[PDB]
Amino acid sequence: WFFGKIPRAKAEEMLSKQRHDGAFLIRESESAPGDFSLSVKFGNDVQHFKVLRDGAGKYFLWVVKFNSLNELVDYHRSTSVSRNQQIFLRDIE
Amino acid sequence: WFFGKIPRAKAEEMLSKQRHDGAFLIRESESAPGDFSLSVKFGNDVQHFKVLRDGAGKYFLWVVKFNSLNELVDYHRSTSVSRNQQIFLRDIE
Repeated sequence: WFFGKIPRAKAEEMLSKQRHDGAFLIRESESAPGDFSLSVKFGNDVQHFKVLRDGAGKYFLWVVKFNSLNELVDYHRSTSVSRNQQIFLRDIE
Repeated sequence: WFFGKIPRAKAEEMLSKQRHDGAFLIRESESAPGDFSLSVKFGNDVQHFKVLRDGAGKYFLWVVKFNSLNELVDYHRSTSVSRNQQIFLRDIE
C-alpha cells in the first residue's frame, strides 16, 4: 500500500478506478518534508488524510481529546474508560 | 459526579457500595498538584484512572497512536480513518 512520492493526481487516478470503497494507498506528501498522506477512495471521489505525528515520533490520523471534564465524562458514558476492558460510566445513585 | 479533594479510600468506600458497574466520580488527586482522577466501580473492586492533559490544555484518558505506518494502516482496516464518516481501509486490487 506504500507508493512513495507519487503525485497526488496520480494517486487520485489509480484510486478512482478502484471498485471498492476504502481502496487506499500511503504516499509521501509533496507539501512538507517528511510528510505522509493517506489517500482513500470513498464514493464518487478520493479523500486525502494527513498522517500526523507527535513529539514521541508516533503516527496517528485523529485522536479524541476534550475541552472539559464534563465532555470527557459524557463521552465515556459510551466509550470505555479503559483500553483493556469495556468499562462505561454510570451516574452514582 | 465531581467530589473535589476527597481521599482515595473514601472514594473507594462510596463506590464499593454502588450496585451498578460503571458508577463513578471525579476527584482531585492527592498526588500531583492540579491532577484529576476518575474512580469507577467495576466488578468486585474500584479502579482509578488518571485524567491526562496535553500541551493544549485538553483532557483525555487514553488515545490510540502508532509506532509504524503499518500499524496505523492495519488499525484503520477496522476503525474509520475519518472522524466524520465511516471509512475503512481496503487493499487495492
